[PDB]
Amino acid sequence: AASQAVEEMRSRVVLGEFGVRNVHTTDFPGNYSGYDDAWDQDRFEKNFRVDVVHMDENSLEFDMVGIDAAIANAFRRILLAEVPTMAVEKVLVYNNTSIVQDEILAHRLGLIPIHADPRLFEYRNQGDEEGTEIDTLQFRLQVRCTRNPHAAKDSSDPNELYVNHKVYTRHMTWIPLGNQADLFPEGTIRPVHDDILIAQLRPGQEIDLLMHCVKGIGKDHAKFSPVATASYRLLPDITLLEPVEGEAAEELSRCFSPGVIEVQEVQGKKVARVANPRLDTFSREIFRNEKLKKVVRLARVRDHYIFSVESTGVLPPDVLVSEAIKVLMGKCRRFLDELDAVQ
Amino acid sequence: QPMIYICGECHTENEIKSRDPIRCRECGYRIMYKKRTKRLVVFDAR
Amino acid sequence: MIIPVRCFTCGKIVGNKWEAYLGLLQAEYTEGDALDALGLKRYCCRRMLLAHVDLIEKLLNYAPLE
Amino acid sequence: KTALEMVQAAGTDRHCVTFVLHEEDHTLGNSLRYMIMKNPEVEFCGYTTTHPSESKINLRIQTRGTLPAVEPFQRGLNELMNVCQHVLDKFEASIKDYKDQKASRNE
Amino acid sequence: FTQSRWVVRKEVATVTKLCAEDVKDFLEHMAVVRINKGWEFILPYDGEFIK
Ligand SMILES: [Zn+2]
Ligand SMILES: [Zn+2]
Repeated sequence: AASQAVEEMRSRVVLGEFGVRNVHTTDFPGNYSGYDDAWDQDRFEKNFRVDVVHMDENSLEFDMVGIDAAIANAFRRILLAEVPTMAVEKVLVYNNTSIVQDEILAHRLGLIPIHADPRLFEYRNQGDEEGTEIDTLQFRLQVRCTRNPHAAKDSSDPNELYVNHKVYTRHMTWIPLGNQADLFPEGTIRPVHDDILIAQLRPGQEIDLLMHCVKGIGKDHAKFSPVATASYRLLPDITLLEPVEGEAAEELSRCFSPGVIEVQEVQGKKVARVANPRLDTFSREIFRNEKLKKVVRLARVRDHYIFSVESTGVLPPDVLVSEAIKVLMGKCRRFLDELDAVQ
Repeated sequence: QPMIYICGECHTENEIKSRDPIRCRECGYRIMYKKRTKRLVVFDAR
Repeated sequence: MIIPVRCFTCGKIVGNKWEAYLGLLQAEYTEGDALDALGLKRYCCRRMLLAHVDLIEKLLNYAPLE
Repeated sequence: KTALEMVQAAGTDRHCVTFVLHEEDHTLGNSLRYMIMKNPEVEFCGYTTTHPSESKINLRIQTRGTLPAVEPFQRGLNELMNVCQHVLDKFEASIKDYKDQKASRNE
Repeated sequence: FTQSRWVVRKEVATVTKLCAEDVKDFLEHMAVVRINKGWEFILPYDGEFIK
């Protein structure tokens, strides 16, 4: 019949052996004769829901049900390249005497994430390289390598011959500017990670420099992005057309990831059941097995997105997602105000 | 006041300030390197 | 020369993993078990440590010192 | 200084006009296109980035009857704003509830 | 190696204070690696009393 064919065509993305099918979106007025697709606000608000499935520090996974790709992808792009953070931008160096070149060293220092809150600082105006307390931060790095006076005669372990032969990111000292010393309590402004190796020295060599930190967005330079990686994927839903019994049940369970399929005893014989389809990676290995190609159907739900945001440590991920949502409101508000002004 | 060149072998500061032929004051080496500059230089961390 | 701070492809921080990786290798682990212990899942990140050459150790032996 | 320009068609009475949006890309372009296409008074709607070395998009609207194309544009922007506001509310509420359960489970 | 059949100590460097590479070289001549079980003497025991 046409009814179920059209329903599957308009609500499921079908994974075939050689290519995906029904990739596009077709819920617009006039495309299907029997239905109506004009925007209905109440119908959207009735069906939308969000499920938080897991969360801990520097991680977050949650679901959006009822939203469409044209919007979820906007949130993803905003997360990648429009949420602002703080990154070193200028390096004032005097007496660099290491092996690392100045340009390479400055580039390396650029990529170290900082633990300031970017919502309390303004964009630095063009020029005015000096900056001020409202739109900049300052750090100072200064380490000199010397021979250890108490070294034994082994003269073989670098960790004992020399002292401060390795420059870590914990040697950077925050230099308060203006009244920042009062607003930010001790310990809040610091590099996030504290383990990152910056360079490596030998006795007699010295590094001594100052660096200025300003505000930016990831669209400009990839060092400003607050997200390790943000992505999403559609919820899988596997369905098997006919019951599978016996060793074929084990075969089916083996053609998938460990968790999704489960085998159980009902009367003394093994019955297969699709238990937890969230966990499939779609290796599409069932199409190797000739007999089972005809008894399963692979598809994905179109209006169910599984997000996975993992932050880099500047802010907790939920705050990042909130800011990402607010940016789009900002854009459309900007254009509305512009349009009213021109009219 | 006189300028300092670092010896290429023992790294002992030497002052020449003359047409005196190049040779280290302690060892016999014959190669010298200028010291680093004192002015500061600004880089962009990009 | 020296370990890069961030994975090229996805931007994850891998600069702080070198010493731990060498320590775990020193414990008679294998590369697979060490890389899984450090928590590097995406194969765009495992190559960042599995294929690194540490030239700074050899270069510094030619560097001037007292 | 202005970030928006409207350039009308060759000889059409304001029901075929291109909107040039400055300093934008697919992030707003695709979402706005999606929202506008839902309006049953729109015959044709699509956008295109002019050049990779430029920051612009050329959104085009052609309305079925005679109503000027500005009204669909404004409507689509308003509906998108409401959608994002509702999504923010729901997301914040769900996060807070899950955190409360975490603080009330296993103790 | 005389005291025990096989030496589990990865960290001989901690006792004798050389770099790890020297320790691995020293182990290489007379020992072989066993996974998660340290180093073992390369070749087995013999009936030394036969002579
Ligand atoms: Zn000399
Ligand atoms: Zn990566």
